[PDB]
Amino acid sequence: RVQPIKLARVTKVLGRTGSQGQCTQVRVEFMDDTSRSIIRNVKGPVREGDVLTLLESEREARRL
Amino acid sequence: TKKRRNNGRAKKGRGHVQPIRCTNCARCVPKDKAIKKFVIRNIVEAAAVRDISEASVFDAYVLPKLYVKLHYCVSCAIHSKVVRNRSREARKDRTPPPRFRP
Amino acid sequence: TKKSLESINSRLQLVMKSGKYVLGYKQTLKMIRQGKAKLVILANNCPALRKSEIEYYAMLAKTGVHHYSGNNIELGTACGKYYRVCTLAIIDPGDSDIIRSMP
Amino acid sequence: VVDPFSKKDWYDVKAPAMFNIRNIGKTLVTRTQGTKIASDGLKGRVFEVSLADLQNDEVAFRKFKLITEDVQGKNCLTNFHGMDLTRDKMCSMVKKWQTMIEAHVDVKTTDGYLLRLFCVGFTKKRNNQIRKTSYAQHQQVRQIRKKMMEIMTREVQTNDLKEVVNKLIPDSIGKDIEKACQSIYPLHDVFVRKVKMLKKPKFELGKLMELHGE
Amino acid sequence: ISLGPQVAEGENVFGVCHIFASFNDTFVHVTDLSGKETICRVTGGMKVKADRDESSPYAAMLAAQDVAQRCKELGITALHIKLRATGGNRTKTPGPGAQSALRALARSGMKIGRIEDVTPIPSDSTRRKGGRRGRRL
Amino acid sequence: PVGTMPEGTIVCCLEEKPGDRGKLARASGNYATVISHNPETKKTRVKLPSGSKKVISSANRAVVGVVAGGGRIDKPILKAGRAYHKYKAKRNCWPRVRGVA
Amino acid sequence: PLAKDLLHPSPEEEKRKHKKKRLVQSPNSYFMDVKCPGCYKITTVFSHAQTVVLCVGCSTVLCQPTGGKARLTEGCSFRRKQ
Amino acid sequence: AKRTKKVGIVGKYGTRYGASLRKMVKKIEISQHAKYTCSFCGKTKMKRRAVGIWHCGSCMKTVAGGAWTYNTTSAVTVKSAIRRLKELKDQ
RNA sequence: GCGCCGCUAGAGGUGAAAUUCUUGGACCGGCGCAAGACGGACCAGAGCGAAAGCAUUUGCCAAGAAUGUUUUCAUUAAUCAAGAACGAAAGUCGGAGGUUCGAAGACGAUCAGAUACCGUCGUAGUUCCGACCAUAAACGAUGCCGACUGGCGAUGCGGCGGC
Ligand SMILES: [Mg+2]
Ligand SMILES: [Zn+2]
Ligand SMILES: [Zn+2]
Repeated sequence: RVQPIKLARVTKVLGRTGSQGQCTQVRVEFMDDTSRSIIRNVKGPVREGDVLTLLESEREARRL
Repeated sequence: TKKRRNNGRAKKGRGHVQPIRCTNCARCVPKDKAIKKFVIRNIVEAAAVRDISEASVFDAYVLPKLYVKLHYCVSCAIHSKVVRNRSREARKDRTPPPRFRP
Repeated sequence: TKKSLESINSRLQLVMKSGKYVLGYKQTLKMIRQGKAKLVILANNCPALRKSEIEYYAMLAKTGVHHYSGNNIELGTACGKYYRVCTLAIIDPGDSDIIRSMP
Repeated sequence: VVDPFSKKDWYDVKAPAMFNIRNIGKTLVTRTQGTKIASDGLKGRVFEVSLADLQNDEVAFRKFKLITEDVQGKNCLTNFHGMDLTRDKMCSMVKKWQTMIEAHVDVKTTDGYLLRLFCVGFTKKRNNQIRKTSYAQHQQVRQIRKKMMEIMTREVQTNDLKEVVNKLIPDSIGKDIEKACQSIYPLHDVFVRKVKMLKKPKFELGKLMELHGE
Repeated sequence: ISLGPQVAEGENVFGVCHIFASFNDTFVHVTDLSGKETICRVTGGMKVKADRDESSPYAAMLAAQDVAQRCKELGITALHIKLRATGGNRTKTPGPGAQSALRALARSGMKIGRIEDVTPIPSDSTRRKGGRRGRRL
Repeated sequence: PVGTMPEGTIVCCLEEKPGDRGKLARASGNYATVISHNPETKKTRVKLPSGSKKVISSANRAVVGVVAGGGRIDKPILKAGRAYHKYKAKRNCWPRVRGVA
Repeated sequence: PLAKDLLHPSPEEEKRKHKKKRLVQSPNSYFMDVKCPGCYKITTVFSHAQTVVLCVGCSTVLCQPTGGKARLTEGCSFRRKQ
Repeated sequence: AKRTKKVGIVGKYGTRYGASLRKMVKKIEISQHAKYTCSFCGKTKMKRRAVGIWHCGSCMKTVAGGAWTYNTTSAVTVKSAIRRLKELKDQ
C-alpha cells in the first residue's frame, strides 16, 4: 500500500514509443542494487545515465 | 486463375478432413487449412522471474511452462499478423521463419 | 465380438462335414445313457429343466457339457441346416478337437 | 457483524505411514453448533499433494489425492484416493512424429480396492535414426497395449492396496512395461498416468490405523 | 486469540490460491489445502468502478494486494497457485490479470510453493457458441 | 425400497407415502427416476412423469422398470367409433358438446 | 544415356530389375535341397513355398510359409541346386 | 400380385380418414399384426393379444410388451441401464 | 443440470453498454450424481474407401488393394444406350431423446434507418432408429482403360539383399 517513492538510474534507452513519438522506454535500475531492474517509460527527454524517481515503482511494461 | 498448386490445403489422398474451430473468433475451418501455432510460453512472464524465486520455498525451482496450441482461420491469421502476404515467387517455400531467441 | 468365435462354430461345422453325431433332445438322451456321446452342446434358448437334466446325465456318463452362447435357430445355422436345435451330441468327431478344446 | 473465522479451528493432516514425510498440512473446519458436528464436515476432503513435498528427493510432477477418513482429535488421518500427473508434464511428453499408446484396466486388489489404471507410452526415436517419423504400426500398437495392461493387471491383483500404492512412489510399473515392450517397439516416456478409485471396503477402522502406525 | 493457526516462527502453513484470470474479470480466490474452506475471495471487478477495468491487470494487482493483506492477516502465510483460463469450450490461454495477480501476490509479502495451470481441457466435446462463420466484428 | 436402489434408476408404481401400496406412475409407458438420496433425515427425491421433482420417503416401496403398454398414444383413434368403444369401458364422458353451441 | 546397349545388358543390371521387365524374363525362385537333422532324406522343397512342408519319416516341421520366401524352421543343412 | 402400389394394409379404410393419417396407421398396423420370433422357444409365433400382451402359439408363454410392437425402445434402453447399475457398485 | 458444504456482492457480456443471473444467497472453491453429445493434444501435403466419407479401447462377421508365387483356367477383356447400387449437409414423414449449439421469433444495443453485423434468451433443427428426397465450389473446376517419353530426394505398404 504505502510505498517509498523510490528513485532509479537508467541503463540503455530502448527508443521511442507511445504512437506519437512522445514516450521513451528506459530500463531503470533501483539505486540499491543493479540486479533489480524493471523496464519502464517516461515522457520528456532522457539523457542516458541520469536519475529519475518512481512515484509508484512497479506497474506494467509496454506489451500486448 | 488457380493461385496455388495445393489449394491452400494439405489434403491429397482423401475426400474430407475434420472441421476444427478457430480460437479467437470460433470459425469453422478444416484441420489442414488452419494456421497452426504451438506456444510454449513460460507461465511466469520473464520480467516477473526474480520476484517469485526469492519468494519461493526452495533455492532452485523449475518454473512450469504453459503449453497451449493455437489454430486460426486465415481471416483472423492475417489480421492478427501471424502470417503475412507474400510475393508471387517467394511463395513456393515451406520453410518456417527463423527463431531468434536471444 | 470381432475375430475368433470360429473356434466353436467352425470346428462344429467340421464335425458336421466329417464326423458323426445326433441332433435333437431324445436322440442325445439315448446316446448319453448308453455312453456313446462324447460331448453334448446346449443352446442358450433351451428350457431350464431340460438343461438341468442333460447336465445331470453327463454328470453320470462323465462327459462334457458345452453351453453354446446363441439361440437354437443360431445353433441350427451353425450346424449348417434349416432346423432349430437346442441339444446335440457329437458321438464321433471327424478329426477336429472340440473335446480337446477348453473342456 | 460476526466473524466466521472465530468459530473455526485448525486441525492438521497426516499422511499414511509408507511416506517419508508424514505431516501434510493444516486444514480448518468450523466448531460444532448443534447439528453440524466437526467430524462430517471434513470427511471426504481430498488433499492434492505431490511427492516432492512428501518425500526427501522424489519428483514434483506426480501428485496424490488422500481422502480424509478419520478424525482423531486434532489429527486428521488420510488414506489413498488416487494419483495423476501434473498437466505441464503431461503435455510436455506429447510431441509430434511419434505414436502415443495408452491402456486402461479395472483391477481390484486382494484388499477390496477396485482401481482403474491409466498408463501412457511414446515411441522412441533412435540414436542413429535419420528418418523423421518414429511411428509404430497398428498391430504393433495392439500388442504393446495388450502387454501394458497385462503387466499392471498382475502387479495390482498380486496383493493389497498398501504395496500397490508403494509400488508407484518410484513407479516400477512404468519401468516394468518399459523393459517388457521394447522388443516390439522401443518406448521412452512410459508412466502410469492416472489412478482412479472405484470402491471402498466398508471402512474397517483397524485397517486405517494400521496405515498411521510406525 | 481465536484467530490464527498453531505455528512457530520458522514453520509456514500452505493453502492453495486459484487465479481464474479470464477475460472480462479475474478471480484471486484463496482457500485451504483441501480447497473446501474459503479463506478470502476478492475479485478485480469488485475493486474497480469502471466495467472496462474488471479484466485490467491493475485491478488484479490490487485485488492480489487485498487477498494477501487478508491472508497474512489471518495467519496463513504461503500459497500454492492454481491459475486458470476459461478453458473447456472457450479459449485456453489465461487473461491479462494472471501475471499481475501473481507478481503482486509475491511483492506484497507472501511465499509461493507449487504452481500449476489447472484450466479445463476437454476430450473434444460441446460445440462452441459462435456459429459457423464465427463472430464477425 | 427406493432408499436402496442407486441413483438414475428407472422406477414405476412408487408409493407417495410408506404403506400406500403404489400410486405414482401407474399408467402405460410411465416411469420415475430417482435422484439425490439423503441418508440423514431419510428422504429421497424422485422425478415424476410430469417433470415435477418431488421429495418422498426413503422407504417407499417401488418396482424397478417402466410400465408395459407404452406407445399407446402413437396410434390415432382415427374414427369416431373407436373413441366410442374407448370410453364405453371407462366412463360417460365422450360425446362432448361445446359450451358455445 | 542415348546409347544404352539395351540388348546386351550387364548381368548386374539384369539382376536388379523386376522378374518381368527384363530383356528376357526369368523367375527369382529356385529349388533347394534341405537336409533335416537326423535322416538321409534330402527334401526338394521350393524356395517361395506356401504350404507347411513336413518330412516323411522324421515328421517334424521342415519349413514355414511367410511373406515372400519360406522361413526354414531349424537351422539345417541346405544347398541350392541345378 | 402388386394389387395396390402405396396403401398396402390400410387399403381397408379406402378413401377415408386422410392421407397422412392412413400413412400413420400402416406403420403401427403392420407391427401389431405381425408374427414375431419368440425369444423363449424360437418359433415365430408371438402374436399380440390385448394391448401390451404378447403370447406364444407354442410353449404358451405370455409376455408383457409394448402397445404396438413387442419391444418399446424406451423399455429396452431401461433394461440396458438397469443391469449396468446392478453390476456397477453392487447397490 | 441437480444435490450438500465453504466464503462473500456482485457475476455475466461488449469497441462500449444493456437486456439477463443474483443476500429465498448468484458467480467462485470442494465433493458427488445424472444426462446427452463429442472423441482433443498424438494427427502429417500420412493411410483406407468406387465416390460421399472414415480417429476412444477391446473384441462376432463379411470384404479389399498391394506384394510374394517355376500354382490354376486359357481370351474369359475395354468402354458402355437401356436399366440399376450407393450418395455430404439441409429437408420431409414417424418414433426415441433433447446436453450443447441454433434457422424462425422475442429483446437489448449500434445506427439517418437496422427487418443486418454484436449481445442475452430461444422454436424447428443438430443425436439415434425406421422410411423418403438424390442434390453441392459432390473441385484435382481435369471420364475410364492402354502405351511411350527426363532427373533427384523423400514418404506409405509388401518383397529381396547387406556393414
Ligand atoms: Mg365437441
Ligand atoms: Zn479467426
Ligand atoms: Zn414361445
